[PDB]
Amino acid sequence: SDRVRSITLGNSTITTQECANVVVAYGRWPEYLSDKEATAEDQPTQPDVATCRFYTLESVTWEKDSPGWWWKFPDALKDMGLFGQNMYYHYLGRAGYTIHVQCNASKFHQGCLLVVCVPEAEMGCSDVGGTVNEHAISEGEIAKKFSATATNGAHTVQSIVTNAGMGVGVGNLTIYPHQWVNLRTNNSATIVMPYINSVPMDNMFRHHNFTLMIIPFVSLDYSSDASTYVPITVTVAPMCAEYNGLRLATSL
Amino acid sequence: CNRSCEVPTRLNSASLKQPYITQNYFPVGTVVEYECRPGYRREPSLSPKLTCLQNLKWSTAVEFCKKKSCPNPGEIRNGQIDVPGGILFGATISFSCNTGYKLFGSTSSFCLISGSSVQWSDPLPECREIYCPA
Amino acid sequence: DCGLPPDVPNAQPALEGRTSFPEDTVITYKCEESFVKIPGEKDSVICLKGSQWSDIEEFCNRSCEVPTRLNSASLKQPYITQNYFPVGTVVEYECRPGYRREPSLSPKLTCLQNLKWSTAVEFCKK
Amino acid sequence: PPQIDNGIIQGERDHYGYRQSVTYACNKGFTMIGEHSIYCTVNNDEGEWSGPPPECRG
Repeated sequence: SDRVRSITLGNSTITTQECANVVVAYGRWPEYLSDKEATAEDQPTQPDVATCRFYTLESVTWEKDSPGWWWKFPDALKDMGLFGQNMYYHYLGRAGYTIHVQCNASKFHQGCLLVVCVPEAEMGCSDVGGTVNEHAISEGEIAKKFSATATNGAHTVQSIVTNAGMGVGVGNLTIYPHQWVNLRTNNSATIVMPYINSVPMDNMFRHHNFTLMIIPFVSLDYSSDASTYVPITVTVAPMCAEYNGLRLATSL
Repeated sequence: CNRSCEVPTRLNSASLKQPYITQNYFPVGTVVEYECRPGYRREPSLSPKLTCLQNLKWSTAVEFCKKKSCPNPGEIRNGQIDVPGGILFGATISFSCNTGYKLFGSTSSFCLISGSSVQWSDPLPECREIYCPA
Repeated sequence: DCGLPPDVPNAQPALEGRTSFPEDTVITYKCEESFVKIPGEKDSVICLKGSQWSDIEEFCNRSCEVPTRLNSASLKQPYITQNYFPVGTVVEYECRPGYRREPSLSPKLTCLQNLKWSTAVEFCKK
Repeated sequence: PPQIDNGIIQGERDHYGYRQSVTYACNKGFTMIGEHSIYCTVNNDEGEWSGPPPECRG
């Protein structure tokens, strides 16, 4: 059957026995930068095992009324071993990603999650005259939570889930690389994002290349005596990662 | 009469240890030692000492005492925590509730020194749903 | 005279060696082991007219032990004077002399559901 | 087997022989600290429990 899928990067393996498929974002696989497309002149670093491997973020708890969570993903991996260190010591860095969202339940639970990878998901403030903080849009490995109602806070994001913090229709988020975790069908989704930008490399501190959103469209439901705890794990493996512009380390 | 550096400049992160804190004679080659002020803790890889150099100035300052940080502020159900400048010693955070919820409790909190450490001044408030009239 | 005071779950009354209590006697209950009294609640009964005790409701509940002593950090006020730590209680530490904060680490401990404090990290370093 | 404050023995039996076990359980609202069960050791023709029963703390 094609419901089984193994993904091996570096010293890390993920098996899944209820794979939907693999979404390769725009039909393009991560690739290293070529000479016809490069602009930075020094020789790049390509660790390629030390950095291109699965990293697991902190889980989130799917409750019966969760609006959803997001991560700004070039960020969010800055404590992940040598990937984080190479982000710290270089001015430019570049990587694609394998995102794997894991959420298992029983055959008696019902729920549907949309897992989207939104490039340049620039967000708006709750005060429509104000601007956001970095803490408002990202928290590293910690997930940023959407809201079920309009938020009122200066320097915070408008995180009511129906607008996705982006001023759009949430139901249109399927234009981006996405999968659905249907509990009656799935327990894992996986998207393979290449590097997407208007430049060949960028600073991995300054620019959030993409946001991973996990939004429950159909709420988490189960009848009593069943497990009330359903977690959601995200596993991210950088891919074809390279770095340029080595100097002393940034101190956030 | 002979030479010396000025009294070491005041640091927000660290204070001179005894006996240097009472001294005013610091000829070339004098090494003083600091200890962390409340709100800060030692960065062990860095030296907490300054040397009086030959040009009558103290050596370069490094962050041998770094800010003591408060715990994770956590989360408010149906509300939000505004953290505008970090959660280190002296920081401020503020609380609000989403549309349709009313805040009960403190509207802000500060990272202040608490005995041996730093702690949040006030606990997380609560966001209570509102009712329309009948 | 009233007879034996009412049974209270997870609490024991101080009878002081007698079994018949004159009117207006006030008997206090103390929570049993692994239980903490709930602030703002009655812990005592009184023998009313007609040889009848006043009603009392359960006033004891759960908590973690006093947080263990750390050489690197001490509990901040008001936690340092407290002994009631029900599940979900978060205390905060500050560095003892000789130590300074490791800013990337939290100086807070949470009382978990198994009545133990969360894992200790070196939030105060030498 | 010894009884414990704020806990019970689960289905206590009349007689416990070599390597037989006694399982403890704390009452509602009490937290178990220690071994969930203890068992009968036997040496020099004398029985003895493997160790102290657990604590049930409030």
